[PDB]
Amino acid sequence: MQVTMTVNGEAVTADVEPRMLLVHFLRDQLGLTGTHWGCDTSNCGTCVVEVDGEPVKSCTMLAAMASGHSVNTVEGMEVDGKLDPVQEGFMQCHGLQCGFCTPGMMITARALLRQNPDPTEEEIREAISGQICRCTGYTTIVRSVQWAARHAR
Amino acid sequence: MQVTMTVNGEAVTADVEPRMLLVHFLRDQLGLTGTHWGCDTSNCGTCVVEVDGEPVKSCTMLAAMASGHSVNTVEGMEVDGKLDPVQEGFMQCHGLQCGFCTPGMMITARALLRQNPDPTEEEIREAISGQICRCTGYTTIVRSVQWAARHAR
Amino acid sequence: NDAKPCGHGRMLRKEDPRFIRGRGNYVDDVKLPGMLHLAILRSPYAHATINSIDVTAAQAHPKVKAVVTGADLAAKGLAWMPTLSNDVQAVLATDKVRFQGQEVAFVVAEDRYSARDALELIDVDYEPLDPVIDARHALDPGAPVIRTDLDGKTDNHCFDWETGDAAATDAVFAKADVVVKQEMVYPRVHPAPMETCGAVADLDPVTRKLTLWSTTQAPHAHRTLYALVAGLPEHKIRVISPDIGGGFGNKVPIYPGYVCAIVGSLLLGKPVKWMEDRSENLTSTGFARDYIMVGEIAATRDGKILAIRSNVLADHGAFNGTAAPVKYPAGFFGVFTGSYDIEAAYCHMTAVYTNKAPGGVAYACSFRITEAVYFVERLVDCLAYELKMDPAQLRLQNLLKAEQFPYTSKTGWVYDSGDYEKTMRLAMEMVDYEGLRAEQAEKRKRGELMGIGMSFFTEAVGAGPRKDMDILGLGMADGCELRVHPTGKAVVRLSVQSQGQGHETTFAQIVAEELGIPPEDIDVVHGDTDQTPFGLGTYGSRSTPVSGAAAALVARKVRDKAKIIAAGMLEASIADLEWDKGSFHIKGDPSASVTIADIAMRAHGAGDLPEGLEGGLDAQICYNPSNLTYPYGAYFCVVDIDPGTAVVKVRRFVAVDDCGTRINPMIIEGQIHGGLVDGIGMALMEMIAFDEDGNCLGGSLMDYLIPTAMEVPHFETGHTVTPSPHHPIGAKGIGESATVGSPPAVVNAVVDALAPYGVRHADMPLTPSRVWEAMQGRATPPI
Amino acid sequence: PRKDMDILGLGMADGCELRVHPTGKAVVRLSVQSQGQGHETTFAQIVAEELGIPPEDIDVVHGDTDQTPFGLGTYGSRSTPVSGAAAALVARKVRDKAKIIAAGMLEASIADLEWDKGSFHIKGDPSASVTIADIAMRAHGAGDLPEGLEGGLDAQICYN
Amino acid sequence: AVADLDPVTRKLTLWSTTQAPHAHRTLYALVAGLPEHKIRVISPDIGGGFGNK
Amino acid sequence: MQVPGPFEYERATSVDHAVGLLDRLGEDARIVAGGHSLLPMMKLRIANPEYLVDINDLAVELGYVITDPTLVRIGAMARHRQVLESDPLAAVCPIFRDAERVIADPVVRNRGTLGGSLCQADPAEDLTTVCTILGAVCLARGPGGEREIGIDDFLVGPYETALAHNEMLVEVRIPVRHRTSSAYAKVERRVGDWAVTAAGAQVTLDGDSIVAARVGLTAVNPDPDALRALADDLIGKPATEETFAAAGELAVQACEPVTDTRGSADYKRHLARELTIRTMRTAVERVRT
Ligand SMILES: Cc1cc2nc3c(=O)[nH]c(=O)nc-3n(C[C@H](O)[C@H](O)[C@H](O)COP(=O)(O)OP(=O)(O)OC[C@H]3O[C@@H](n4cnc5c(N)ncnc54)[C@H](O)[C@@H]3O)c2cc1C
Ligand SMILES: Nc1ccn([C@@H]2O[C@H](COP(=O)(O)OP(=O)(O)OC[C@H]3Oc4nc5nc(N)nc(O)c5nc4C(S)=C3S)[C@@H](O)[C@H]2O)c(=O)n1
Ligand SMILES: Nc1ccn([C@@H]2O[C@H](COP(=O)(O)OP(=O)(O)OC[C@H]3Oc4nc5nc(N)nc(O)c5nc4C(S)=C3S)[C@@H](O)[C@H]2O)c(=O)n1
Ligand code: FES
Ligand code: FES
Ligand code: FES
Ligand code: FES
Repeated sequence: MQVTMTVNGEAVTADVEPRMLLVHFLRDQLGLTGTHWGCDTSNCGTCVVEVDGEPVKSCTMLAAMASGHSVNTVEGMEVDGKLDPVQEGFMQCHGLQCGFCTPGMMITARALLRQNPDPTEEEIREAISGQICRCTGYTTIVRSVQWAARHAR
Repeated sequence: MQVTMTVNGEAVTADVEPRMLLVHFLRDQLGLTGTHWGCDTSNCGTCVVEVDGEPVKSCTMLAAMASGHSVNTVEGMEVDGKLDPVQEGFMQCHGLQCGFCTPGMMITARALLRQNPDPTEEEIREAISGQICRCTGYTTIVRSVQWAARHAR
Repeated sequence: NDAKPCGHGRMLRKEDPRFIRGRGNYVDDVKLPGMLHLAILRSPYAHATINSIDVTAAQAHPKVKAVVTGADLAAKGLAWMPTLSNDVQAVLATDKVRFQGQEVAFVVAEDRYSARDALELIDVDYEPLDPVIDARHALDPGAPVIRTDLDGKTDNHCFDWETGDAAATDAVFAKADVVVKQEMVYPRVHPAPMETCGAVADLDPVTRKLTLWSTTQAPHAHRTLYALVAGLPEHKIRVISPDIGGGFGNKVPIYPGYVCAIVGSLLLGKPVKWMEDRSENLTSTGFARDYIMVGEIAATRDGKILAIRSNVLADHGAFNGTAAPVKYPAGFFGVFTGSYDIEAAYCHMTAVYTNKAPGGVAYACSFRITEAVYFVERLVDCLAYELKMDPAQLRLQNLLKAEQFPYTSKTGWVYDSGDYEKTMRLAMEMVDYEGLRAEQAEKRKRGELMGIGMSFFTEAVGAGPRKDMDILGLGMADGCELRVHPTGKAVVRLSVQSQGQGHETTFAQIVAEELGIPPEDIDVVHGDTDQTPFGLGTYGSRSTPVSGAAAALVARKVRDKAKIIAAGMLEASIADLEWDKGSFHIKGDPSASVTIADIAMRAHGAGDLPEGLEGGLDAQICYNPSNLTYPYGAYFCVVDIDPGTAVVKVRRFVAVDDCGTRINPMIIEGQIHGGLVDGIGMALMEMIAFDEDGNCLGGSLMDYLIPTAMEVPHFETGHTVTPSPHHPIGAKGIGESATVGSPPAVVNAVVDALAPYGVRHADMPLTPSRVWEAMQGRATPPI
Repeated sequence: PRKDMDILGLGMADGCELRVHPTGKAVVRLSVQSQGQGHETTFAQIVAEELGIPPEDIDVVHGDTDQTPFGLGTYGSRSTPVSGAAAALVARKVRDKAKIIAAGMLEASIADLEWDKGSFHIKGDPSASVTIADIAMRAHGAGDLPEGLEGGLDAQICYN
Repeated sequence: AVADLDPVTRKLTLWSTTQAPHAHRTLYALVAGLPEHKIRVISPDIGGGFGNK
Repeated sequence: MQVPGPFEYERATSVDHAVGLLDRLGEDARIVAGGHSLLPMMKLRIANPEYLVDINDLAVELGYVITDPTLVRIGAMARHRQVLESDPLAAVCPIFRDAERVIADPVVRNRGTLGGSLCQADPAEDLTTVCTILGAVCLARGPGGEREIGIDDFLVGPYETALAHNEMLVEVRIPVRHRTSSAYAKVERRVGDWAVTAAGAQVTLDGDSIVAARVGLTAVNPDPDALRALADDLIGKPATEETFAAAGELAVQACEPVTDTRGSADYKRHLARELTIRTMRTAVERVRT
């Protein structure tokens, strides 16, 4: 089937099987390997992407369903050579180690900071509570998000 | 423009500009990088491919012209994991050093051996006289072709 | 050739399986995601001020991603780049174009075709200037000053060089019975590898790591030079020299196109591929030769060569791009005294700038040794002509004797070893010199023109001791790493870069010889600077003298360490261990033996190793040559000249080469044969000619004629083995030997054939027209 | 210790290679494989500490067995005890060689050289100093090196 | 693991989520009989190992 | 590599389709046969046709080499290889085999065509000389219809023929006469190189005298008037060495060679003479065998 959607601000059209999960369409078809997958049960959150401005598990969305929608990934987060404050905060605060969950984590953190300019640690933890990080212990992720929030201010 | 041709026995169809030289369509479009190019004036012969069974300078043929024709390259020479006798002779007789001319040279040598099972050294020289080898001195190429001829016999 | 020796000897090349299948990976094969294509707008003028460059139309091309001019580079400080000779050279022409085909601008576009179209779109306003094309008049008063870029430059003088003793040579000439003076030209020719130069520059925009796939013979040199020139951090530069489709010295320099690909990638954050077309290659990359040499040879009436004097006018192009060691601006031309015992020698060389592409050291010249050898062998044939003595007899009486070695030449070169008479006599027997002379005399009776030409040459290859030889400050010592894997397979990482010379086989053989690991079990790694030790690369036939020596020595280091480990394993004293090609065994008990594979596993294995020993079976070396190697050759060419058309046909070529210990005779044969074809090409047809307006007349393979299989005979080769004493395995370089020695052999053969016309000298190229003009008594140099 | 600890017969000693490029940038090749533990930073820091080359000037290479020395990889928190020790020691080997080269360059006895975080200077005159980058260039450069010394500023170690 | 055994060169390039790429290369040589000098284990960025790899 | 500028491509399904394409497309349309003259020019951007009418599909209809007792007909789409390999042609017009053997290289010969060489009308190239020597009649066809152009008329200037923009060369018709043969000799710096100088000769022998003769010169800028004067002077002469020498002298006078990379003008004149003599002798020996 033909699907058309805006991926990181660029219109894209592709022939996909209806069953193609969005994460696979992004990674494989569009080569946007910043988006990851780590589970079969929509649990890990490593595939979180922005669909119409909202963090979505791309593993739990068909590319066909994303058709007509704007899909934003970690690749689109650095704009005009400038890191989004979430990315810079993650680097500055050691909010990543292996970096696998980072794309999703930063997509979620950017969405949160958009809707909440000054989140609390509890709000940050809740906002990322659907995304597993095995490496960081989440405290540095909270610090990264606070850093991005405070620099955006 | 659309062009359809058989490349190494596989039907291929592609959208090419009319001006696309066959060598570029093979190397760049079809990723058949075995075929080389080394000149602008149809002189070096490193682009020689087999169009309809005859050595042709693919640099002096438009892909659009090859449409409807069978194009064979060095990639197609090894059949069912079995080296063509030209390839084996080139390895056995040191008929190549840098290998750049070798695709064209072996295409020409295979065509010659097809039309002439037992070529003399002069016939080999003449048959490859349109193809420049900077490395070998051509004596090992003649030996390679003799080796392929004698093993094919 | 299908033998499988564990070490030196004939064996199938390990590169062939992939090449014969079209699976080589040459630079133009490199397809990277998002790769853009770079095309360079070249100057149409040999010498013209650039008034202005309009790139608006090219920029407006919908497929063009960037248009860059010399002004844009100068803003980035990359409009100029050092040459290998410590000169500077325009990356893109900024003030003026100093040669036709010189880089003026470049366009990065979506594909190669669109890039070339865009080049057509660029408008450059030139103010043409008088070109300096005739190197003879470059220094004339009022000649246009090419190098106005240089502060205070008022002439086209590049440099003055001299070697030997002027006064000693003058005194010998004053006392000489016979003094023969001959001007001879070594016309500008080109390495012309079948693969043109190219570079895929992928400067990863995030990691900032430059991965530069390049047709470079010296990827490490190039990496270091890029770090120095572009300011890029060297640890973030990975020069990948993939399979190279022939270098022949053409791919030693850093060309402006490589820099332009790097800049394109920097600017666009995308991989940028620049693959030069043949015309760009012929007209802008390194030429070779282009010497005008007045030789004078002083001898006794009996043929004892006493002195040799050389006065060289070297045409170096717009910039001195000669790829030569810093202390040797004229390269190794000092070996112009050749293989002969002479009393004195003096050479003075004037290098001048002309409105032509830079270069000069390329095309298997062994650093101008092609020029020196042609000079001396042509001059010796002139001397024989004058003495009316058989050139073979002349040479044989003047040749250095074996007991004279190590021989310090009159120009300061210390020849390592050689038995010249043995090799020369071998060549004469193989070619049947006297039988050829009888046949030639009979033919002259019949009016047919048969020429027998010969050359005896001493090469000087393997640059070289760092104390003397450095490229832009980089000592010419080669690193080599050897690593025996736990399972006993090995990897040798080289700093040399094959362009077809079979390194992946021969270095496997060197290591196999030292270590007893079969060559098939030795992966030879080269060309990728991220996984190879630093070294100066492959040119000047230095791979075997320098990197080969290093490989042998590192294999021996691994063998010594393996001996320590094996003595531990055999529970024996290190003194009681005998090495047996791959294995250590206790003396008197071969059964108490352990293979290098067992030792490799043990070196990585459990249990303490011998005290003070680190685990693993790795070793490395940086081999600094004590001296060059001096392979030598006795080449005999037989030519027929059609007396009506003056068409020269090379009927025979016997090349007898002595490169010391032979690693791989089949590869050695290939190297010679290729060199013989080069010599025939230079002697007979090859030339990059320029018209009075400065237009390069050899900008294509239509105009630069490279020998086909039909121009060259079935080559015959012999050999003698006179090992280099200072080399760990006694091997000398061979790669350039044939190219060095064959041109004078072919020219001597043509001149000898022209003997009935009273021709003592005719200059290459010996085209039908030029040979016929020589027949008419009107022999003139092409320049 | 390989005498005690081996994985399927592979002694658990780690190789590490250090190579200072002519321009003074370095590459350390590790036998450890990060899965997020920051080796590309920390091993740069270990070498930087020993050699005075800034970590940003040290490329840490790992995970690709075609360009890294043999070692047992990363598990058992061994990367720093084993590969870290190896990296420190190989950096020190490079520093000792560099001291030889620097003593040559300063035309001084090796004893009169003092190491100063990235540079050797004659004791007394800090001004008679040469950096590791200068020494790296010299190690690849023209002119004879000190007698018995091979060029290059590379070292390797198998730390047990 | 992306196993790319180049059919021609016979070189195995094994992109793997391995914490011990050299140990793995040696073990592959021993287990599959592949020549170890023709095995390149590439452990790329690993998304967390924790011993699992 | 140097690559062509953009153009539009058309594949002619017949001679009439090709002629119609040239008529509709106009002056800026060019036929592409083997492309071994056009394509290099376009790659160098010397030639920039808006349209190429590929007539390679006419290689069967127009790729014939037909030898009748009084007429050799060679299709425009005849590959140089076909002309070189035609043993009957070699029996009747050996000049063709002579030139073909020394034209370009075997790979180029596989593609380049007699029609392509002729319409290229390159004075430095050999087939125009061969077809001039043999008194060929080109058969052109355009929207107006089919017509016959004498080879001298067809070759109106350097790179220019009598063919209109909407006309295509279909076949070249070469009269065959008894006791007639021909030869071609070329001097090139290298195999595949264009002639340093080439000469061709077709002679008719009545007993031992010359009944008809034509000498063509390649790459030397022959004067057709002087060449015709030489040919007329050869009439009725014995087929001896003195006649060949006189013809060589006339050929020396019949050309205006230019000193260039291929050789000195004096060498070109010497070659005009020597190759004229060689070709005349070869043609005579071929008549007498
Ligand atoms: C490396 C090389 C070496 C060569 N050496 C020689 C040599 O030594 N001697 C020599 O004589 N030639 C030589 N050639 C030229 C070769 O003979 C010609 O290029 C070739 O014959 C042209 O034929 P073609 O069919 O390829 O022509 P094309 O390139 O297809 O056509 C050439 C011109 O003729 C026109 N044309 C073609 N067919 C027709 C037709 N049927 N009717 C009307 N117009 C037509 C085209 O439109 C174009 O203007 C060489 C070429 C190369 C590439
Ligand atoms: N005693 C010896 C010497 C050499 N060899 C083998 O011969 C080959 C050539 O060795 P060497 O003489 O060291 O020359 P390089 O390898 O340094 O090659 C450079 C040399 O190589 C020449 N020949 C070439 N051949 C090919 N195919 N391509 C080039 O670019 C070439 N460039 C030219 C030029 S120019 C030069 S400098 C190596 O495999 C070597 O092991 C050997 O078996 N025994
Ligand atoms: N004194 C020290 C010790 C260590 N470090 C730094 O801490 C890191 C961890 O070092 P080390 O303790 O040597 O452990 P390894 O690097 O060998 O990591 C292995 C260890 O790492 C652990 N942490 C992990 N963290 C991440 N992100 N991913 C895994 O897979 C991890 N796997 C687990 C498991 S399981 C184990 S075995 C390294 O950057 C090191 O330089 C330091 O700065 N100072
Ligand atoms: S892949 Fe685990 S939540 Fe989507
Ligand atoms: S950084 Fe490794 S899973 Fe979060
Ligand atoms: S690329 Fe040179 S003949 Fe085709
Ligand atoms: S093998 Fe190098 S050009 Fe032929």
